[PDB]
Amino acid sequence: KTQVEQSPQSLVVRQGENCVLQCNYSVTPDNHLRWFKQDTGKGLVSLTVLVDQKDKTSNGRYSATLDKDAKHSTLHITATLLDDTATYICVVGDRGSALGRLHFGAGTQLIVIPDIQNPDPAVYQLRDSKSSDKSVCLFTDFDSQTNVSQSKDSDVYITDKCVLDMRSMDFKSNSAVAWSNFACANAFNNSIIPEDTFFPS
Amino acid sequence: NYTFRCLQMSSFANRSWSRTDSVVWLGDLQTHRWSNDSATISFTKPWSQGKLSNQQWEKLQHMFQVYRVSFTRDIQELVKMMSPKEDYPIEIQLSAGCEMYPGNASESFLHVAFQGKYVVRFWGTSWQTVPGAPSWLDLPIKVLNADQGTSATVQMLLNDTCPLFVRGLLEAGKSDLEKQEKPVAWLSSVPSSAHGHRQLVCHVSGFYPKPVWVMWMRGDQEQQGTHRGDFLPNADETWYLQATLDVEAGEEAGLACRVKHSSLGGQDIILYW
Amino acid sequence: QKTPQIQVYSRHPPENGKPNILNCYVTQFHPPHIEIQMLKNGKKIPKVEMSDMSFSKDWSFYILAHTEFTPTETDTYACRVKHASMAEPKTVYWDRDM
Amino acid sequence: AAVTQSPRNKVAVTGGKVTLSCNQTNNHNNMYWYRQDTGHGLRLIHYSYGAGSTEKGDIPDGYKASRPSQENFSLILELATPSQTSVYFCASGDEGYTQYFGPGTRLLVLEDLRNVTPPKVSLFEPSKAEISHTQKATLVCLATGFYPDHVELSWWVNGKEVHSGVCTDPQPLKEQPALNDSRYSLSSRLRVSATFWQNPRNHFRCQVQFYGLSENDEWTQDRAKPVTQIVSAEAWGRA
Ligand SMILES: C=CCO[C@@H]1[C@H](O)[C@@H](O)[C@@H](OC[C@H](NC(=O)CCCCCCCCCCCCCCCCCCCCCCCCC)[C@H](O)[C@H](O)CCCCCCCCCCCCCC)O[C@@H]1CO
Ligand SMILES: *[C@@H]1O[C@H](CO[C@@H]2O[C@@H](C)[C@@H](O)[C@@H](O)[C@@H]2O)[C@@H](O[C@@H]2O[C@H](CO)[C@@H](O)[C@H](O)[C@H]2NC(C)=O)[C@H](O)[C@H]1NC(C)=O
Ligand SMILES: *[C@@H]1O[C@H](CO)[C@@H](O[C@@H]2O[C@H](CO)[C@@H](O)[C@H](O)[C@H]2NC(C)=O)[C@H](O)[C@H]1NC(C)=O
Ligand SMILES: *[C@@H]1O[C@H](CO)[C@@H](O)[C@H](O)[C@H]1NC(C)=O
Ligand code: NA
Repeated sequence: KTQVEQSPQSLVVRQGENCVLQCNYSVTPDNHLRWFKQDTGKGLVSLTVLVDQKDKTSNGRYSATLDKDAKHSTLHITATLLDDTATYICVVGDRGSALGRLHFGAGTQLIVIPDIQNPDPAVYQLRDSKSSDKSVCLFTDFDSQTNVSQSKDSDVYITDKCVLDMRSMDFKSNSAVAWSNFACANAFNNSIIPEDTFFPS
Repeated sequence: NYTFRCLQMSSFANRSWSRTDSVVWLGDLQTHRWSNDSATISFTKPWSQGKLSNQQWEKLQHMFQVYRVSFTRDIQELVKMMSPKEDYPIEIQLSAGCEMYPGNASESFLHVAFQGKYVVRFWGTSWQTVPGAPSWLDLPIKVLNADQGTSATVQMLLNDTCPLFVRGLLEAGKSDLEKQEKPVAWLSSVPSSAHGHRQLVCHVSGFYPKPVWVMWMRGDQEQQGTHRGDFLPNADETWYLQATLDVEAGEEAGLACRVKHSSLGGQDIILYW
Repeated sequence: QKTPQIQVYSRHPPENGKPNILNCYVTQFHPPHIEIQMLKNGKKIPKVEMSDMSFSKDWSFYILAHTEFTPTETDTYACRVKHASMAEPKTVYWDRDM
Repeated sequence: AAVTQSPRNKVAVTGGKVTLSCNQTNNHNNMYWYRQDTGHGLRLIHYSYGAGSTEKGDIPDGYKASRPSQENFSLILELATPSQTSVYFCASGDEGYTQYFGPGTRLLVLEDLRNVTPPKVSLFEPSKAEISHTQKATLVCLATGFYPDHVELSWWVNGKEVHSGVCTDPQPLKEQPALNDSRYSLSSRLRVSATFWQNPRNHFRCQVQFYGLSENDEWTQDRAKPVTQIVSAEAWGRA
């Protein structure tokens, strides 16, 4: 279909695992090949550029190979972190000057599942800063084995899980939010939640 | 000493239409042809591959195949870049090769003409304009010189590949390069801008190699009025030349045409009118 | 635009009734787009062979056309060239005496 | 070598005119416009080799390019269509092969603007139970009732944006998934230490930048014109 093909299309890995991303192209000539990282809704960050017939580069936890004879490149990520969650894009430039055209791959989507060391699953109620009759229910501090299901009631809203990173404390936590127009004890009934989940009051 | 010349002619009629055709010469003998219509370079002699292995030739040809497509797009882009300074139609010519000297000496060249004027060469490690070239070419030169990959390839082609290839050609093509073909001569006459003058013509055809001596003579007297024309090619890779002499009507008797050529082995041709 | 020079000459000494080769050598022209015809009695000879176009030191183009022919007393032979540098086609006749 | 794009986000209607602008102060001769669509690599639309130069790329149809100066290269959608919903990237470069990319522009072309509505934003203060159990305090921000889904949610403490301890839902959810032009909700969390939340000198704000109508967009309905705007909610820390 296209002159630059990436594999896998997408993959899910756990924090600390390595992974390898592939780029195969038919572009001729092949002056250089660049790997970009693109975070969700963000721009293109260059990781490395490979220029030699048989080339190897590195940049921190990123390393890459290029074999121009096979028209093949690999990007290796060592010891994946949460922040590696992104699309990785391969691009081949067909000239060593501005007369070149860029040939873009469609990208590989990487998801990295974070390590939650000390889980403390709980459901808390939070009140609105203005009219304190309004509230939400916060299901937080569960490990990444737990799945959050959408609500059975269509007048109850439940978000997907979401991991935040308190960087200065080296602390990550999962959370989901539920609200309606309803109690927090019943909010996540449609989800299989840990049995030792803390419900205060 | 033999000059090896790769001659490229590229015509760009407008933004879409172009063709590139190439011929290759070792001295005055054609060794290759590459028509726009052909994917591959054609040998025009049995020995045109020289002493290159099939793998070496295939690799060299591949490089040229990539070059031809790439060159075409680059010119089209350079035209866009300089717009509206330069417009179609455009003719680009390249003359590239090496001159071979005794005992491993050689000099390589790569000259580029734009609309029939020599403007650019490759020299040392980069493209440069030559004296008399227009200033606007400074931007194309800058862009071309940004391409380190092309610079490395061209340096290798000119410095290494060309002399090595041609050395092999001279060995492989020895018997053709050193061929001796005999001239045949014949005489004729016409009136030429004359009150009562005539123009005798001595025709000499089929000789190889090029060096030849042709003189009108009365006895031992070399007629100084002898005017020899240009060397004209025959289709069979031999040469044609005619030597004229403007004389007075009724003074043709006694005149002869003498032809000296390496192929005759001292036995000159003498044709008496 | 430089104007094409045309030279017409036989390969072998011309003799009536004897097969020969007629050459038409077109030089010193540019741009390289050109139409070359070899004529017998003002009519286009078929199966005329063309060399590959090439160019000289001075960057002007040249090409050699040639065809089998048999000279006679009566038959005329010519080379007709059309090039953008000329308003009308230029015709040079084979003169065996020249 | 930096490159900027404006706007960063745009909601437009079919048949309307849209101009995407790119600026670079690198004195680069060469500038390039691409669009990025799911399942495709970036594709070249138009490019330019200098002021006055515009050249067609691979997919030029429905776009006009304009290079009024060395600095500025514009992509003009004379008659916007839904097929032009995309993320647009500009790049610049000199004679070298490197193209330096801008941060991108998100464009949504709607068939009609009748359902465009800005968010309500509510800030939910930390549970005293969480504080005693974890010595941490999670604030929750909720943006509700907005359409379309072109919003940017950010957190601000004492007038400076914070990223640490933040996570925002990857996509807005539909409030009425049955309906064609459902309004959306979006939630975000900011988690801080209890002592940080307990500090009454700490001013917390959740801000939602909403992308909607421009000044020159026609509005025929009685309700307030749903223009591009910020909606926010705030709270102070407390012992
Ligand atoms: C290391 C990274 C790999 O990428 C590299 C490279 O970095 C990539 O950028 C990409 O380059 C591709 C082209 N470059 C090339 O193709 C390189 C080769 C250039 C060769 C130039 C040779 C010119 C003479 C050839 C003409 C004769 C052809 C007849 C062939 C028959 C040969 C018979 C056998 C003899 C061969 C051996 C001896 C030859 C000695 C010359 C590149 O597009 C060049 O710019 C093409 C044009 C070069 C010539 C420019 C002439 C100047 C023109 C000036 C115009 C001004 C007017 C403007 C309006 O791909 C590469 C692939 O290797
Ligand atoms: C290739 O040889 C050149 C010098 O040779 C001249 O240019 C060639 C392209 C060819 O036309 C020859 O016949 C010419 O005589 C080398 O160029 C020199 O490179 C050094 C450093 O690399 C530089 O300091 C000199 O100034 C260059 N010389 C000139 C005259 O400019 C070139 O390095 C050779 N490359 C390889 C890979 O062998
Ligand atoms: C000279 O050769 C080139 C290369 O083969 C021709 O360009 C190709 O034209 C064909 C048919 O028109 C297209 O399908 C290809 O896309 C072109 N190839 C490339 C590499 O672009 C060109 O048409 C030829 N010129 C003439 C006058 O015949
Ligand atoms: C381009 O040039 C060719 C050859 O001269 C000509 O026949 C043709 O009309 C031109 N094509 C276009 C698309 O302008
Ligand atoms: Na809380």
